[PDB]
Amino acid sequence: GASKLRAVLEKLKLSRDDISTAAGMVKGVVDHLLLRLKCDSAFRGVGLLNYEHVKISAPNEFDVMFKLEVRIQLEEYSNTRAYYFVKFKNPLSQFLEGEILSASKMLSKFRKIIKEEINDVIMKGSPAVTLLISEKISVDITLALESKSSWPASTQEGLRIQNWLSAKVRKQLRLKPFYLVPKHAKQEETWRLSFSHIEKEILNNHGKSKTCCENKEEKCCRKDCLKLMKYLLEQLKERFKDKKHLDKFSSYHVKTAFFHVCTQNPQDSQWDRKDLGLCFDNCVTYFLQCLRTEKLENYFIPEFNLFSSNLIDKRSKEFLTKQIEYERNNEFPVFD
Amino acid sequence: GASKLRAVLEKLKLSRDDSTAAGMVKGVVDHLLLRLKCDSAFRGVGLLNYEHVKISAPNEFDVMFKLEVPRIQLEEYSNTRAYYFVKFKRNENPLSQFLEGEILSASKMLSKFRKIIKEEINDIDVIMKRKGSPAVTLLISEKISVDITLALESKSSWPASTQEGLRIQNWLSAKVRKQLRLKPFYLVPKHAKFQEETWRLSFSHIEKEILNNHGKSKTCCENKEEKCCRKDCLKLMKYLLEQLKERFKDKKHLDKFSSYHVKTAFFHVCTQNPQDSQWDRKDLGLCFDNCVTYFLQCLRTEKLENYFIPEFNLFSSNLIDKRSKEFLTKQIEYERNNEFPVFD
Ligand SMILES: O=c1cc(-c2ccccc2)oc2cc(O)c(O)c(O)c12
Ligand SMILES: [Zn+2]
Ligand SMILES: [Zn+2]
Repeated sequence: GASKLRAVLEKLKLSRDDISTAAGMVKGVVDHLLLRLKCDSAFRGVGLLNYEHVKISAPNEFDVMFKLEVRIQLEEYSNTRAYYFVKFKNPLSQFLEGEILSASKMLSKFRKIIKEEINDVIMKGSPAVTLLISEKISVDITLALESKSSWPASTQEGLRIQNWLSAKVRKQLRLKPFYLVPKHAKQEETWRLSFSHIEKEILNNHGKSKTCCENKEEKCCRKDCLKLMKYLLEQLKERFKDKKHLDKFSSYHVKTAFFHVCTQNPQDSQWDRKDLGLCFDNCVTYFLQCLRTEKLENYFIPEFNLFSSNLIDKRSKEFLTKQIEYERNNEFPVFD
Repeated sequence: GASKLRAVLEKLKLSRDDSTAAGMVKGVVDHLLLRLKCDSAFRGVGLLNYEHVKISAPNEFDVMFKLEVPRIQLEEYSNTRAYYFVKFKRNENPLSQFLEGEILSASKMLSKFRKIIKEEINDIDVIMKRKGSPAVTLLISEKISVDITLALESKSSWPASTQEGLRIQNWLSAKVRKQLRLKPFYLVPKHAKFQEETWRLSFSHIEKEILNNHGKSKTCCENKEEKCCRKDCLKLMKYLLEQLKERFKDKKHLDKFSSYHVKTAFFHVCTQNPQDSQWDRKDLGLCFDNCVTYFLQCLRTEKLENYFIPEFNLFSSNLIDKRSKEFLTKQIEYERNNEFPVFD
């Protein structure tokens, strides 16, 4: 049924040319918001990270990250390995609550400046604000702190790309800044580590060979497998939207499992385009293994289990398991 | 006979460890940069990247002090492709003090650059020698020499003369080439036959990235199954020339050949042989022979394109006469036929 997979990839691509117009309508709104946010003292160093599509099957839905550079001191929240309070060694004295930078107050002023500027188009805390341009194009804007200091110790044994993309690349990436998005912690003044910029780099520079996918001899199917993985989750989440079991699952879980599959199979020849069918089947099978065993390490923070009982109930996992297994046993009817 | 080559590489490796001199240099270099950043004209001073233009003289170091010049326009000198006048699109400019007309005076900044160097070094013990591609030569303690070059940093698109250079697409990939060309380029003061206020394009930083990240596979030389001999071949090429230059120091025939010629020829060979399996360590002997052969082919045809500036022939007869090329040709040919006795 590999030809059906490529039938899916055929349609996912044709909608991209039909939405490159939508990305222009987003760039315009974003540039105006940054102009006025930069006028404010607290957001003077605002800028962009990475348009991107968390939901691939929703081409009119974009995700933008506004970055704000800060020299911080970080305090891990309750050994979460991923959530922190951000103390200091400043334009953000506004948002200090004791010695902690308040996500709530910083998020507040963030929204208000955008809600005021958008009146020139409505607004609806990972996704801080969500805009609706006209009535078809939506964009989720996430605020993020940028720190050009060395990465937190909870990242020391993550990003295991050495045998795939090389230890030299791992040192290169780990010299880049890391990011922090305001995110509730099961607490309201915590920040969660983000590496969306690193995720994009290794997604678009994904082969052991530097010339992977730049010639016919080295066409691999890494990218096609992840898109098919995202598309199947998104389709399953929409067929069962009014049952809510699949609501806690996101494309990030699929993206993480894919990075782990890349680590397990680091050779370009294990991703030959001729083998799209079995490559995707193996990708589904690993995700299923993460569901059954309830283990899905954050690719950058290995002690952070995305699939822990405290985050997703077993009944939700077993439901997605059964649905996916039914799809695989029937040549994925949900793809149409 | 590849084992004698390994004997050479064993020798070159031993003299690098006996890195302490490099620690002395970084000390004087950091004190020197501190004092130049105090001047309004050199506030953007910094380092680009130890560098050994002569692999057989570990005591001799080469350093580049870069200085960012925002929003410049270049004007090519006499269609040389490599030497330009530097003008600015604004004026506000800290280096306005060095304009002669609308062009930045290479000699006027070089004079102040040299004056600040000799002034600050006198407070330490090392002297400053005159060389103007390297502006100064620092003699540190017993026998450490430091050649200091200043270069302007421009973050604009690379000059059009480089449009079809850096042909690494089939080797290091088209996206690596795109990435490297988004990095800045550099301009060093250099006279052009002579015109006295020109600046020459420098890509020394791109040259380092490509040598230290040289494989088609990203894990090249990171494991035993992917050990290659690219870097060893260049070492052996630079060493062969430096030895032959020393033996013939009296005939003045080899005086215009430099490690840069070897380096450039090596890059063209890397383009010719993009696959890592053509550089297996088991074939060090054959791979070095191929490198020697290509450099000889450049010598006989009098054609060595600058790896970034394809229309600049480093082996032009205006630069090195035919006799010098044929002399060096015959010497290398003799060395190869006799298992390179100049290595002994
Ligand atoms: O970076 C260099 C560039 C050029 C060059 C020569 C002709 C046309 C364009 C560039 O020559 C050099 C000569 C050297 O001896 C050396 O150490 C160098 O680093 C360079
Ligand atoms: Zn690929
Ligand atoms: Zn190598």
